[PDB]
Amino acid sequence: MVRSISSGKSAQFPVLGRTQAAYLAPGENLDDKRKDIKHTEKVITIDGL
Amino acid sequence: MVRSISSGKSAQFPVLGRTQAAYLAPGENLDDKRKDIKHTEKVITIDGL
Amino acid sequence: LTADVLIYDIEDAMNHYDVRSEYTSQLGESLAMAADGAVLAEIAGLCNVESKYNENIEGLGTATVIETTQNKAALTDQVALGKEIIAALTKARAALTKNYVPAADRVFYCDPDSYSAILAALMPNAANYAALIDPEKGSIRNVMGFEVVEVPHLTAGGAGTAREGTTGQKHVFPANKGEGNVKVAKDNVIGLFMHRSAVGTVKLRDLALERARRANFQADQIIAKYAMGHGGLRPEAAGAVVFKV
Amino acid sequence: ESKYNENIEGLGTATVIETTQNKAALTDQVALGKEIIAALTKARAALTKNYVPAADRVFYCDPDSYSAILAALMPNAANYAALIDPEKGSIRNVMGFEV
Amino acid sequence: ASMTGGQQMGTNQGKGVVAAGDKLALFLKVFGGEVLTAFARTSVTTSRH
Amino acid sequence: ASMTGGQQMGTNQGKGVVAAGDKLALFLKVFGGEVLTAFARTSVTTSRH
Repeated sequence: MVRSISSGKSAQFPVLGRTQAAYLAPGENLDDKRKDIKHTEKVITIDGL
Repeated sequence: MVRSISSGKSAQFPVLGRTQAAYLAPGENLDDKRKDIKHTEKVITIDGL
Repeated sequence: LTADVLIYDIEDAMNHYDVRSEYTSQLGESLAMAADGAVLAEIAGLCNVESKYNENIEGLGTATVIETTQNKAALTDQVALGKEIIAALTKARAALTKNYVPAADRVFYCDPDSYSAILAALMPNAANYAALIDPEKGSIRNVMGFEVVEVPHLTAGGAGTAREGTTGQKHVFPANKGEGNVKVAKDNVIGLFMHRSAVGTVKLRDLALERARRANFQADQIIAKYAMGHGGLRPEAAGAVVFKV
Repeated sequence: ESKYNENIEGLGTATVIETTQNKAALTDQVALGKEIIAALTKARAALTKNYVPAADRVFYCDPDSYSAILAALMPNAANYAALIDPEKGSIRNVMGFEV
Repeated sequence: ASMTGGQQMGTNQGKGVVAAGDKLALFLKVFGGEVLTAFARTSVTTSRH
Repeated sequence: ASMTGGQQMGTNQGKGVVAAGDKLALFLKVFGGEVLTAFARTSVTTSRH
């Protein structure tokens, strides 16, 4: 997979975590436990002539 | 395969089975022997939210 | 010969659904099935186990054939068995055609695990080039002109005396092989081959059920019944295949 | 469960054991393949003797087991080349089943 | 943590039952709308005789 | 357990049968269908040499 860009020194792309569900006790609150998808990014560096 | 229910807590199912054929030596008592094929349930509970 | 059941009106009063139909279904099933088992038991034993008495004077002998190796527990390899079943079937062709039974209309019967021994006997693995079979649904295709009808219910078929399958049923398959004398048995058996007639069934009174309301027990009862005979004829073509010892 | 095989009848819900010993001495991965094809056949028997309709079946396995069947079949072992498309990775139906 | 106000519709409660748990307790079971009949056994030897 | 009696059209009885242990039955057997011929053979040879 190849994508052409312009301008600056480098390009980056993020990724994601594809989360996992859980049960719920009756009449109780969900603010106790959750975890985000934890999206972090990675970069490439252009070289030169 | 699945199928929906509404309302109440859990789903129940009846199960019955087979038989065993017999002989009649005339004359005799037709009601003196029966195996009573019985039955049994199968219980499945919806868990929770 | 028959079976039946009875429905109490109180126990039927409080409950869900219906039944009263699939019950009748179970009746018909039990009956036809019992008939089949009785037939197979008959062609198995009666056309075989008889001592010193063979058809007419001519020497047409039934005479099922013995098997390679021994020890019905010797293998359990699921292969190296099916091959012996092939060789067996060929021997069946042999011992059958001495009695002139023609037309390649013959039919064969085998219990499920041994059917799968034939299955495992060919396979992509081991063996060689595909000839008879195909994967997915094993029908086999055919063999030498028999065909396998895959019967899970083997032995049994007595359906005599009490509802329980013991204590002096009518058409019987002997407990063990050796005894003083007998040939085909429960412990060591493989398959039962025939042509047709080769066997027979006559039937009278057909097949019917009746629903009779009962009084003192405040219940009713449904009883399906019939009567038919079972007998062997022309042992000249009949027999089985069986393990040694 | 050891007992409680529902009602008492021809339903045995059988499981199939095997040969050699476990994982340890077992896997060059092409022995397990053949052995487990045979196991599949035996399983088909143990299912059939209880009746149930023909076909209309499904077989679940792990990817390792799957690829192990794939690697058992095509070269070096089997003959006449059935049940699989060599140039793809999706096996057709084997016995009456859907893998 | 948790929420208060409770009310946990299905539950035993009442005067003296206590038992401290099993918040399912009383509810209806609506079954399946479907029965599992004995597995269909169809036999051979019908023809060929 | 049983019923002692009946019409029992079998077991012919008669004055002079002693003791004529109970058997079934008096009524007549009937021939049916068509007879069994022995299977004819084939020409085999002589159609060749």
